[PDB]
Amino acid sequence: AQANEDIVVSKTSLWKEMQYNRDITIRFKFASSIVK
Amino acid sequence: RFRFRLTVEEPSFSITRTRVSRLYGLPAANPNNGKEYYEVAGRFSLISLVPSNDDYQTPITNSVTVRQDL
Amino acid sequence: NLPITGSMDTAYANSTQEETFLTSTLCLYYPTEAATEINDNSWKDTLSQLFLTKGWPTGSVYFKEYTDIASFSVDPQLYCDYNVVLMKYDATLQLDMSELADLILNEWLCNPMDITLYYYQQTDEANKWISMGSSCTIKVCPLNTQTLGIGCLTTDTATFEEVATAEKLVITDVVDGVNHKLDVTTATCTIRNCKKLGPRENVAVIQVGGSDVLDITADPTTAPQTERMMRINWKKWWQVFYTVVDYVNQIIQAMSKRSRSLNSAAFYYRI
Amino acid sequence: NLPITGSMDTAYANSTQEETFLTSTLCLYYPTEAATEINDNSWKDTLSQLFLTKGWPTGSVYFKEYTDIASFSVDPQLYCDYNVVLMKYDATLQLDMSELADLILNEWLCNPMDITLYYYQQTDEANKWISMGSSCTIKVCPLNTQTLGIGCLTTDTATFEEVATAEKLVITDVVDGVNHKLDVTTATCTIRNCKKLGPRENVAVIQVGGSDVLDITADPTTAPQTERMMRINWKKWWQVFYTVVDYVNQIIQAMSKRSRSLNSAAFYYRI
Ligand SMILES: *[C@@H]1O[C@H](CO)[C@@H](O)[C@H](O)[C@H]1NC(C)=O
Ligand SMILES: *[C@@H]1O[C@H](CO)[C@@H](O)[C@H](O)[C@H]1NC(C)=O
Ligand SMILES: [Ca+2]
Ligand SMILES: [Ca+2]
Ligand SMILES: [Ca+2]
Ligand SMILES: [Ca+2]
Ligand SMILES: [Ca+2]
Ligand SMILES: [Ca+2]
Ligand SMILES: [Ca+2]
Ligand SMILES: [Ca+2]
Repeated sequence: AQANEDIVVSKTSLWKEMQYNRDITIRFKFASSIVK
Repeated sequence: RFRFRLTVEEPSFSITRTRVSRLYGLPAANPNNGKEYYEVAGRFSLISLVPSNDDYQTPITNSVTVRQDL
Repeated sequence: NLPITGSMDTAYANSTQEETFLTSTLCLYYPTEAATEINDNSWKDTLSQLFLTKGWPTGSVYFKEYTDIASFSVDPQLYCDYNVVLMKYDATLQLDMSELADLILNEWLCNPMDITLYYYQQTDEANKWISMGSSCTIKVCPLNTQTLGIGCLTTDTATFEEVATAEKLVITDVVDGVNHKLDVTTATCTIRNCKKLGPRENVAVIQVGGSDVLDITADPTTAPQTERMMRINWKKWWQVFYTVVDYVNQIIQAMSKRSRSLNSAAFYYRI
Repeated sequence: NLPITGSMDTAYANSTQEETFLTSTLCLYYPTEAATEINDNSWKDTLSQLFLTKGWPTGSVYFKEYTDIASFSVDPQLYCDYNVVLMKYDATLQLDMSELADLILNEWLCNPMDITLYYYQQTDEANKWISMGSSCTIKVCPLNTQTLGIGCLTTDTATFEEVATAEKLVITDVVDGVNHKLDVTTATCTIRNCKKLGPRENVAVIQVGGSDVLDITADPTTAPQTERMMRINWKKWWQVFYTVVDYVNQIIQAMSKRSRSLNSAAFYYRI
């Protein structure tokens, strides 16, 4: 297994099911609205 | 979309030189506290129904002209 | 390897003890406190001469010193054709000494474990994770089919399950067939995925004092004491070395040549 | 050593080169200037990877560095199963090159000499006096049948005849059957009475640049130039090492296992 695998759980001619497992670094921020 | 519940910590927001203090929560005045970002480590596992060929592309960019009345 | 057919009527050959003593080397590993208590700069030469009285050629017996069990356990390098480790007993280190024995009384086929990129599992009972270094703090987080964690969060190392802290050597055994996220101090520790192939015949461990506490098998139902695990009560280190010298033939009889074809990089002291 | 009877129709076995590389090891000896010119902190690693492409498993090839021929000549220890010594050619050090090649390309049986107490003589052509150390200065006073010096005075060491001065290694060959009084700087160099048993088939010497000047036999009438004494032209050391790696098959082909049993326990690498 891996921290960033790309597994296949089903596949057809035009479509497939991809199981993505990934580690992420979510960097978010706040926005303040000021009305005076 | 990651959803977060909230638990107020020891620091208390208050307006100095004003009659408001000892109030718990997080105001909208300066939530970032001068930080360029808040960083949280996550991991996600999901199963997505995707076209078999890894060459298709859903549109990503946009040209937005909404709220013309506004 | 080929079949070997032998007749039960074949005559015994003469004693080969003298020939093997003449054509082999002996390595003795002792703690530094032994040298401290002995307090003599020529004791190596004296023991060499006594071994010569026993039969070993001058210079075939090599004396190696280690600070303690914990320090010795960091990638021990056994050189001679026959290795004897005088291991001091401590009631607080019963596991550690056992671990050391489990590392030097058995052959191990090891490969690297780059845990930052892969999640690892133990396929069978022979598979273990041997971690060695100055400080080995190993935390484990068993994962599920979606690789997320059971009773643990892959991201938060705090919630991980603690299996080792501040260790020079640790043998980790987790439940087989389950993928685990591993958090180890890679700066001061190297962890290897290892399979035990079998006993290592050229290494004997003499426990100086204490009782029988060694358990070189992770299985709780077995605590087998092989002939290579000796135990002697002691009060002076000179007596310990004298009994090692006098019964050297008995000690070597309990040992055999390594017989394994290796692929690793370790020096040896051979004649 | 029993007679071996063989039939001239026995089928050839397959190539043992692959298994030999998997079960043997190669020590490559180079001068300091080689690493100085290469100017890389991982040239050993890339050379090992290239050797692996050539067949040798990782950790099998060892790289040993020596300051120069003179320094390397002081008791050289050869560890690996196969040894290749890259010896740079200096037109002013032909005899030193020959002495080093004689020492490491041949097998010697040596015993200590007490030049202070007893006189010494060389029994036959295979008998020499090899003196090595930080600085070897050897003077010789041949004696007559009445143990009186010839052209020299036993009491006065100034009248002695100088055969070595400040050498780090020198092979002294005096007239056989004559007893000599030896004046040697025993405080800085040791002289040993040695006999040449035969060739060391696991040591090849590659002479980098120059001409064929090596002479590993004291006989004036022979300059063998055996198959284990190669010579190459060079301008850059990287090309030299690439040539060594690419043709390691031929180099090992020119060498055979040592095959000599040693009564001395020394440090070696053996996989
Ligand atoms: C074995 O021991 C016997 C009894 O001392 C002796 O006669 C014989 O020569 C020895 N060697 C062999 C090879 O049998
Ligand atoms: C030897 O080489 C032959 C021909 O290349 C091959 O068929 C055979 O398997 C090899 N090994 C043995 C043990 O014959
Ligand atoms: Ca431990
Ligand atoms: Ca937990
Ligand atoms: Ca297990
Ligand atoms: Ca057990
Ligand atoms: Ca010289
Ligand atoms: Ca003279
Ligand atoms: Ca001579
Ligand atoms: Ca010659």
